[PDB]
Amino acid sequence: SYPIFTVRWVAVHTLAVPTIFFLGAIAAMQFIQR
Amino acid sequence: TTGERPFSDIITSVRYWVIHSITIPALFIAGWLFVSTGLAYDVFGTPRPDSYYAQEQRSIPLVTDRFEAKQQVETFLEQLK
Amino acid sequence: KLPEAYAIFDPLVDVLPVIPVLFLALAFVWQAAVGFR
Amino acid sequence: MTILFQLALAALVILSFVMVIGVPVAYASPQDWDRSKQLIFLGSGLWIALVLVVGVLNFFV
Amino acid sequence: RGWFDILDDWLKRDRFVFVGWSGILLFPCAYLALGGWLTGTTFVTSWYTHGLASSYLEGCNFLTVAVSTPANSMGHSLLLLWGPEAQGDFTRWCQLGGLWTFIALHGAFGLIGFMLRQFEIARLVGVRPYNAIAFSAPIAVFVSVFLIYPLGQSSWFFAPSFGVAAIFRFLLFFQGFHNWTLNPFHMMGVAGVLGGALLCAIHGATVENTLFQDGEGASTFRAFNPTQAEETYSMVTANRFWSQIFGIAFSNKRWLHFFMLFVPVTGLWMSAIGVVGLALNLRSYDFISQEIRAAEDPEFETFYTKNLLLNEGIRAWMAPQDQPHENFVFPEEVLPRGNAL
Amino acid sequence: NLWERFCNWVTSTDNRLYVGWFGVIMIPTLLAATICFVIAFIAAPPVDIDGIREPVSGSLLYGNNIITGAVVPSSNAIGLHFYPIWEAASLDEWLYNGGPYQLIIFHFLLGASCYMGRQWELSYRLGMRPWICVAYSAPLASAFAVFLIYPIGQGSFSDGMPLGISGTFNFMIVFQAEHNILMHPFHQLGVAGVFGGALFCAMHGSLVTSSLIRETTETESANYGYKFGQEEETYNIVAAHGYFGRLIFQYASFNNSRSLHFFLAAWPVVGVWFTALGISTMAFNLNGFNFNHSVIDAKGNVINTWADIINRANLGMEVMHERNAHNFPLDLA
Amino acid sequence: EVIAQLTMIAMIGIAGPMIIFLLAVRRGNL
Amino acid sequence: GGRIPLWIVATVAGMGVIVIVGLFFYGAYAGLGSSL
Amino acid sequence: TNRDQESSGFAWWAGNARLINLSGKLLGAHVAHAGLIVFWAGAMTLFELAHFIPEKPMYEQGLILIPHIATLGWGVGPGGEVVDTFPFFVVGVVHLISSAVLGFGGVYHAIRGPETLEEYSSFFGYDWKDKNKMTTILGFHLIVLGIGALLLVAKAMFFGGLYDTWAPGGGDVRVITNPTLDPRVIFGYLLKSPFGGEGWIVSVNNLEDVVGGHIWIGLICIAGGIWHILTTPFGWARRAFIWSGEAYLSYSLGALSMMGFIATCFVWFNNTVYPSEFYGPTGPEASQAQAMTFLIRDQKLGANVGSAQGPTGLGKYLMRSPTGEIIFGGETMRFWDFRGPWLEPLRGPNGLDLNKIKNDIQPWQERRAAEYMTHAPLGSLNSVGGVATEINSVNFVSPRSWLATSHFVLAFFFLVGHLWHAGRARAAAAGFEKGIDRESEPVLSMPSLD
Ligand code: CLA
Ligand code: CLA
Ligand code: CLA
Ligand code: CLA
Ligand code: CLA
Ligand SMILES: CC1=C(/C=C/C(C)=C/C=C/C(C)=C/C=C/C=C(C)/C=C/C=C(C)/C=C/C2=C(C)CCCC2(C)C)C(C)(C)CCC1
Ligand SMILES: CC1=C(/C=C/C(C)=C/C=C/C(C)=C/C=C/C=C(C)/C=C/C=C(C)/C=C/C2=C(C)CCCC2(C)C)C(C)(C)CCC1
Ligand SMILES: CC1=C(/C=C/C(C)=C/C=C/C(C)=C/C=C/C=C(C)/C=C/C=C(C)/C=C/C2=C(C)CCCC2(C)C)C(C)(C)CCC1
Ligand SMILES: CC1=C(/C=C/C(C)=C/C=C/C(C)=C/C=C/C=C(C)/C=C/C=C(C)/C=C/C2=C(C)CCCC2(C)C)C(C)(C)CCC1
Ligand code: OEX
Ligand SMILES: [Cl-]
Ligand SMILES: [Cl-]
Ligand SMILES: [Fe+2]
Repeated sequence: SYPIFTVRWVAVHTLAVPTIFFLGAIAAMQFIQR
Repeated sequence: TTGERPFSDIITSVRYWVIHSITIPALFIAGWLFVSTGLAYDVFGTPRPDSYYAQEQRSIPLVTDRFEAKQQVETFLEQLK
Repeated sequence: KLPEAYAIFDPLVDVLPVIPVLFLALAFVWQAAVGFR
Repeated sequence: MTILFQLALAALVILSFVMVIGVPVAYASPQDWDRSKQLIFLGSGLWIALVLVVGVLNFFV
Repeated sequence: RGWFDILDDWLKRDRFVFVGWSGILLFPCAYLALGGWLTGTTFVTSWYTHGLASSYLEGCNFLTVAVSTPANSMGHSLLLLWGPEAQGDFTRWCQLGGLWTFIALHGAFGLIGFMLRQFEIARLVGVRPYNAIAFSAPIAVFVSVFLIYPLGQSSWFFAPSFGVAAIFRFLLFFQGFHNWTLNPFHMMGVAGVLGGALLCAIHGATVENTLFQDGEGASTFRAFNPTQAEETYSMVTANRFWSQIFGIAFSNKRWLHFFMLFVPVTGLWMSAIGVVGLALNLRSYDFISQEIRAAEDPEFETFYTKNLLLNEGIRAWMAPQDQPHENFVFPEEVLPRGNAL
Repeated sequence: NLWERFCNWVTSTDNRLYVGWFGVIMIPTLLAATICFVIAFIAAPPVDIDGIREPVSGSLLYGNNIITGAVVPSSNAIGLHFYPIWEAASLDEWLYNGGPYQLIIFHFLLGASCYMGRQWELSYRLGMRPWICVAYSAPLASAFAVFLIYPIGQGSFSDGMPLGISGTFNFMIVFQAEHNILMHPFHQLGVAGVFGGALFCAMHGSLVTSSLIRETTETESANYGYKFGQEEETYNIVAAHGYFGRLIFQYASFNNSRSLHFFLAAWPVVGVWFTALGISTMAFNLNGFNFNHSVIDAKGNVINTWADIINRANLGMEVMHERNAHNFPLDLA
Repeated sequence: EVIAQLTMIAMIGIAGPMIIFLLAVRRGNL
Repeated sequence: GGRIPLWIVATVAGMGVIVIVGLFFYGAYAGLGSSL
Repeated sequence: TNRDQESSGFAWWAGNARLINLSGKLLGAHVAHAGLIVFWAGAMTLFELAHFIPEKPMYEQGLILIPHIATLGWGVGPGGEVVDTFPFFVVGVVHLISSAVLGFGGVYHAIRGPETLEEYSSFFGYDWKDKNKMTTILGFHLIVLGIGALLLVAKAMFFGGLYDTWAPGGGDVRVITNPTLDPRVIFGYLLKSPFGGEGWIVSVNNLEDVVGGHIWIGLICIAGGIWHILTTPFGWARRAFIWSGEAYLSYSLGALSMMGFIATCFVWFNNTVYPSEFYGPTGPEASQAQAMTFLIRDQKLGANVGSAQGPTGLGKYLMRSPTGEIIFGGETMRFWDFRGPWLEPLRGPNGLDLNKIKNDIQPWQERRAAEYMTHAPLGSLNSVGGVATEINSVNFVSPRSWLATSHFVLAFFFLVGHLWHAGRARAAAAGFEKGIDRESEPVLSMPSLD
């Protein structure tokens, strides 16, 4: 019925995949001690 | 109304969460390990908390030449700061 | 500090004041369950 | 009676959690309401008693 | 049909996200500028360009992170990754402020792509292109502030760094060194921005408080239908209300909405002109007559002279650390300060 | 009945400017404040604002221009004391100590509150919905914050905003020095409110102008395609919604005009509400975020941030502001 | 430690939506 | 299609956002950038 | 049910407006909300006690509820020193249990009890437009508030007293035996100017006046409650007000906004019912303390503080107020109306006495001045003590700052809510709250203004 991989899929994932990666990175940064 | 499955229909499907309960934690863990292993410091050249200064130095490693700026940064890094 | 016989309930007390805010949030959750009718 | 006082206060906390979950569920579900009515009464009485017990056991602890 | 026509047909298909011909310029450049800012504020330091920590990795928060400008010794270098300064070293490129020029150039071409997108969609749906004309004002602001202003100055260093506290530094720098509040072009910009906010609030409230009763629900949002032919609110009642409250009122809806276009766009354009003047240090810093009088008479005081003393304080106290390339060593006894404190 | 006739005249909707009872208070106070402001802005003698016998010249006749002129706030020796004309021994003493500022600001605040009430009153008389006054409450709260609430918190009407352009700039700079208003989230919400208000004003104007229905020629102005009181819509909201929904994406675009205009009302009003509350809460010295020396390396050396550069600028303003008025190390108010 | 406070706040913040979920599951007056 | 209710999805996503931003404020008080 | 927009006319974001003509559910909403208030009181008290360090001053520990209990004379001794933390615990615990009871009642009336109370009872069922019933309920609540004021009086007079920061020898818990029942003194506070040096009811500076005013307030509230139970609104009252639920809400919102502004000014300026031992110094108190501190320091170094001339020509330490009183110099000349127990022993008939300043400054006054100078109510949003330019070392924001800022925000928003509901009640009573009728637009029936 509905196609799976579209332009909208590409835009959504190009925004969302680095967002989750960066969120994990900053969450790890919260436990860094000097 | 443009030819795609509505976002509400997608994110309420079981198959979406079957995929994404794997993919989303994998990306989160990948970012966490990118920071915690110290790969971010090496990739982006960000000083570690023990790496802003040399032990007795209080001067700031500021680049002063345009075409030797890379060499100046490498000299500053080689100064054990 | 609290009286010592209540000492083991110290963490629970530490999360007690934020309970009213959750109530506000709970309203929206309820309104999400009925579809904001 | 410090272990007794801690046990009574823990029972009060657990029963408060149970009633906080269950009283709105019992009130908003009519289908079994008669049965839940008795439990609510019992819970309320027990909760009141536990409060009184803890208060008295506050001064001997 | 030819390959150009087939590609055009694919590019102009109705999607969730319209692409268009302008998309080829817009989406890469805009995505790269946003990703560069997030990457810089998350990972990249300013230690070698400014002597500042400016990333989450260094412990800064959202207000204090920034992608800082390159060092002053870099001049107005484009600072390409393959350029003679970085020489293809991505790490050194990040350390030398190449991410700033990356973000600035990709943001400029993304803004160009967005105005081209406005033009293309306006042509496609058959509407007049006044949204692109209105968007010319933020483009003028970006070009004047982030491109024209550092080009007038010594280097990219004195451009705004892409960050919250860095932009606050930019504001305070312009106060201390340029007296930017005293500039009449900035005054016209402030007038345009605050008048646009006033017009937005007052027009929204006026429409919402002169609505026709087109339903029996207390919440009046339901009563509007998108394809109806009638006005949803009373222009006559609104006109009489503002005529009796304020003295004057709009009586032409088209003129009202053009005015709503006109005020903030004109304000932003005037402020961009003033920023070009400051790019050449052509400031509205002083009034010569009051300067001469205050010099020849130590009892003449205005708020303008007090502001000049404040600017002297800003310059002297922020110059050694805001401009580390000058190697300013100001001893304690040369610092201007009032009594006590 | 004479009183009934006076009540009919006051509440009449046929007056060219509506009076109302809020108007019977509003008109004398605003006239007094306006007349006193014009007279003081042109011809007032210098005013000892700091209370340190160093008078500040603010009027045009004493060497100012339009930009530098101001009605200078009352003396710091007065503080929060009520200083009408009859409390002064003479008009020369009243003018020396900054009495016109108190007269103008008190009359203006009373008149502007009654302006809000008058907006409600006319909306009620015309059968309108009543919340235009709620929208006007945001600039009114801002005026109350800078003219009354900040003097109350700081303890002197000398710390209120001067009635002039350069005096306003002085107020801004000293406020940043003492409170770090830029780092305060309420002021950031206010900047979001005014920037968004200008943005959405230009956006709504450009979208409505873009979708104007052709009723003229290229010879005549497009504004003549609209007639005052016409029932038909002068622009096609469907076309504008299609354009804006293709510009960003469809569900980011308002198709309800009432929802759109409520958003236009709500965004800058809430933002300005928050920035007025910011000025009041900094009047009670709850200042902006302090991140000075927050970033510390392994040894303990301070690693400066942009907040520290802001702190250097704030230190410059702090040490230079009111350069003769301080005798003690801490500027406690 | 901190884990005790986190456990308590997790239990309370699930106790709310647990009430909502239980009412939706048994078709309550919700 | 609609097997998992959308209100559960919204509640869980919002709670995750709340947890993440609370972690960010805790890290504002601990470790790097805490002034200690 | 009226639990949707189609049946009620209100969307979900105005869903509580669906409770207007539903007395039982509205009662449930009110009782559950009262449970929320009591819950915050108890839980916040227990939270503050759990982190309370009794050897540190209360104003350094971010406490706003423990100072309220301490002001009532519970748990404190001379000088504000905590002698027993058990009363704070009792207040918190009893509030938490009572909040559980009130939450039970609110939930019951909100989701289980009858939706309208009119069928079940004529005493509890009400119509908003029944003026007599509304005045009856108002009278009941006035009697309750009067009993609360007399409860404060009873605590002050018969149950241990109140903390008196003005007590001889130092602040201590004192029983008020002679309250000021003179209506000239009591109602002279209401006629006082709100401006500098007068300060209206915020300027009450002794507990005798506080207890006498509360005796008057309790008696007046009880009398007015009986008056409203026994009477009906008069014709001028019936013609002057809108009689509907939203109208009564708007009246209460205006009253609460006014009370919020009054409480803001009260916590910022008054140091009698908000003692500086518990809440920290006021801004005027801290500025006067700084001037006093450096006066002491330079006088110990040998300076003649009466003759020392500042940079502007005014007295560096001592100057004259606009009415001639000898006051502290510098910027703190704005705060010369400040009165505090640590400063009053040096004040003579003409202001600060030079001879007492030279000879009578005791070490406890110096300690108080230094402490109040270094704990000025100045701080950042992320609780950094000092001016905006200070560095991150001191974790301190005064409770006076927190209370004043929060209640100014709340008072302003409640003024906004009063405006909203007053306009809406007027429009709904007049019948155009949903918009202009197209067929009967009033402006179209009006002559032009040209
Ligand atoms: C279409 C979108 C677009 C646009 C307009 C730009 C534009 C720009 N990028 Mg960019 N970029 C893009 C997409 C885009 N980028 C993408 C998708 C990526 C990810 C891979 C990057 C990654 C990237 C990096 C990493 C950098 C840039 C940089 C730049 C800037 C300088 C580039 C330059 O001088 O090369 C100019 C090159 C051309 C104009 C191409 C010429 C094409 C014509 C037809 C000639 C071709 C001749 C012939 C066919 C081949 C010659 C071969 C031989 C003779 C040598 C410029 C503003 C630099 C920068 O920001 O500096 C601070 C930089 O370092 N970009
Ligand atoms: C102080 C906050 C507060 C309070 C007391 C209420 C109270 C009420 N609202 Mg309401 N509301 C609020 C905030 C609040 N609201 C907010 C913030 C919004 C915006 C999202 C709304 C939106 C809203 C709408 C749209 C509607 C209401 C309605 C109602 C009434 C009926 C509730 C019902 O049938 O739900 C049934 C729901 C449930 C049974 C789910 C469980 C809820 C229970 C009560 C949770 C209890 C939790 C607690 C821990 C239990 C402790 C027990 C322990 C003490 C023993 C009720 C009196 C309705 C109304 O007007 O009725 C005509 C209605 O249609 N509200
Ligand atoms: C005791 C005070 C009181 C009472 C009983 C009411 C009662 C009512 N108001 Mg009202 N109001 C009040 C104060 C009050 N108001 C104040 C102070 C304001 C000014 C801000 C308003 C502004 C206002 C408006 C603009 C409207 C109402 C409306 C209504 C009606 C429906 C409300 C509803 O369902 O809310 C549902 C509740 C919500 C949607 C939740 C709102 C969430 C708030 C805004 C954010 C709170 C932030 C929190 C404090 C801190 C952050 C928390 C964190 C989780 C982020 C109801 C009769 C509506 C009406 O006219 O109906 C006839 C309406 O349109 N009120
Ligand atoms: C403002 C609060 C308030 C109000 C107006 C009502 C009103 C009502 N309740 Mg209700 N209730 C409340 C709070 C309230 N309740 C609380 C807190 C609870 C939890 C325990 C309940 C639990 C409850 C139940 C379980 C039932 C009612 C019922 C009723 C109805 C008849 C009650 C009757 O005849 O009483 C007659 C009078 C008395 C029994 C005397 C009570 C004396 C009290 C204890 C004196 C307390 C002292 C002081 C006044 C209170 C101060 C408290 C303050 C400090 C917080 C009536 C509409 C009944 C109903 O609706 O049936 C259909 C019903 O079954 N209520
Ligand atoms: C919560 C408290 C409360 C509330 C809501 C009411 C409500 C009401 N009372 Mg009332 N009353 C109360 C307590 C209360 N009473 C108490 C405690 C007493 C005993 C002293 C009385 C004695 C009383 C009498 C004797 C009468 C009322 C009347 C009324 C009705 C008309 C109100 C009116 O027009 O006044 C609005 C106020 C005015 C019209 C006065 C003029 C307004 C001036 C200009 C305002 C000046 C104050 C200003 C804001 C400055 C503030 C500071 C200043 C005090 C120094 C109304 C139902 C009347 C009625 O109908 O009786 C059944 C009536 O004749 N009351
Ligand atoms: C005292 C005590 C207690 C009590 C408690 C309580 C009382 C509780 C309650 C609680 C509650 C009451 C809770 C709640 C919670 C909630 C939550 C957690 C929610 C959240 C939310 C969110 C997240 C949202 C989301 C959304 C939606 C849904 C829609 C729209 C969008 C959004 C996203 C916004 C107990 C018993 C323990 C015991 C001991 C002590
Ligand atoms: C530079 C560079 C590059 C690029 C890259 C990219 C493109 C990236 C991306 C990146 C990204 C794309 C990232 C993302 C991120 C994100 C984040 C990190 C987020 C966060 C968030 C949060 C935290 C949230 C918040 C919020 C808000 C905003 C409001 C509301 C509330 C809240 C809180 C929710 C390339 C390779 C090309 C080349 C070389 C160079
Ligand atoms: C209607 C409604 C609503 C509301 C509700 C409410 C508002 C309720 C309330 C509720 C409440 C208001 C509750 C309360 C509860 C409480 C409790 C349940 C408590 C308990 C307690 C305890 C258990 C104690 C304990 C202890 C002690 C003894 C001491 C030591 C410490 C401790 C804590 C351990 C909403 C919004 C959702 C929406 C829908 C509907
Ligand atoms: C000394 C003392 C005291 C006491 C106090 C008192 C005794 C008080 C009372 C007070 C009072 C006794 C108050 C009253 C007030 C009033 C008011 C606030 C009013 C209002 C009004 C109104 C609102 C009206 C309006 C109107 C108009 C204007 C016109 C026509 C229409 C109407 C009706 C709307 C105390 C406790 C603090 C303690 C300390 C000391
Ligand atoms: O007067 Mn106008 O500004 Ca408020 O801080 Mn203190 O006082 Mn004076 O110095 Mn900074
Ligand atoms: Cl100044
Ligand atoms: Cl001073
Ligand atoms: Fe419009």
